[PDB]
Amino acid sequence: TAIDVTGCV
Amino acid sequence: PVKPNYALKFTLAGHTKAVSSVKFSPNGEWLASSSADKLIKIWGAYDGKFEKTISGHKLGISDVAWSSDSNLLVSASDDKTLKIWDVSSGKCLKTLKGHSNYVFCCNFNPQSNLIVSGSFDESVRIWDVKTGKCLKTLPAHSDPVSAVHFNRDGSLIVSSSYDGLCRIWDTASGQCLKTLIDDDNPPVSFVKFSPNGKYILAATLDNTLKLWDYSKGKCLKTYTGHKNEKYCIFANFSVTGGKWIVSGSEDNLVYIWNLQTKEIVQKLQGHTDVVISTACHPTENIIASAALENDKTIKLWKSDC
Ligand SMILES: [Cl-]
Ligand SMILES: [Cl-]
Repeated sequence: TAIDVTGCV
Repeated sequence: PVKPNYALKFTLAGHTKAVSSVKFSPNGEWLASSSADKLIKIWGAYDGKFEKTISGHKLGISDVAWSSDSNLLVSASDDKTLKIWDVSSGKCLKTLKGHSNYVFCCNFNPQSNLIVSGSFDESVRIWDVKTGKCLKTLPAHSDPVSAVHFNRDGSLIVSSSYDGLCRIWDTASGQCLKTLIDDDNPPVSFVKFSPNGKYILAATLDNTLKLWDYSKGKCLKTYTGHKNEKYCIFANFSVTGGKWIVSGSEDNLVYIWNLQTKEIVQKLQGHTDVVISTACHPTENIIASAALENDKTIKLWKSDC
């Protein structure tokens, strides 16, 4: 499960 | 990038007791260190060159934090004060009085008009930077407050405590919006929001890092293999190259994990005591690590990814 910790998509 | 290649570049020696915290200035130019020696030290982020000592706390310092403009520092001391410093002049601008026991953790909000503090008095205080006045005292926890952090728009504070809880606070109202726990109850020794504010990274004193999607109330990832049963060790998101989790450990190593897969990708050997604090540079692949009484140093490590 890949997560994005810097962007807010 | 499956693995970084952090190598030791510089050792920052000079503190005469345990180092407690290291933080890069948001503009990448400086590192600030705090110590049981009652001193703040400022260093060049890129060359490790000593810049200056900032003195005035009456007892040891547990934490320091920068303002977003890389000009102000706040420190948290066993003397039960925070101090706001002008780093370029060395001057103490304000002393924040009100905690009844050791101040252990501090941060500015991103706007840097507020400071949040946590104490062995089990409270969280929110302070006006301009006036130094305490705006709110929260009855946040039932044991010492180990960490406090604002989210990226300043609307939320996360706190952690030896009581076993992570709590999310409305900055404006001071109301507790959420308590996070996963059915285990070891002390919580650290907590911070991810850069986007969507996740919280917490450390518990049973050798575990825990990453929460706090809006879903769900723990999505853990990072394990390190030693952390005693001390409040500061961990980080590394996002300049590969996406890593970084932490200190009680076996004297720095641990680096793959953010996604949770696998250990690197262990950095060099400290001679517990690595109490790590920091990740805002633009370059540079880690700062700081260790306790039998080491007394800060180290700068650099990677190509
Ligand atoms: Cl130097
Ligand atoms: Cl910890």
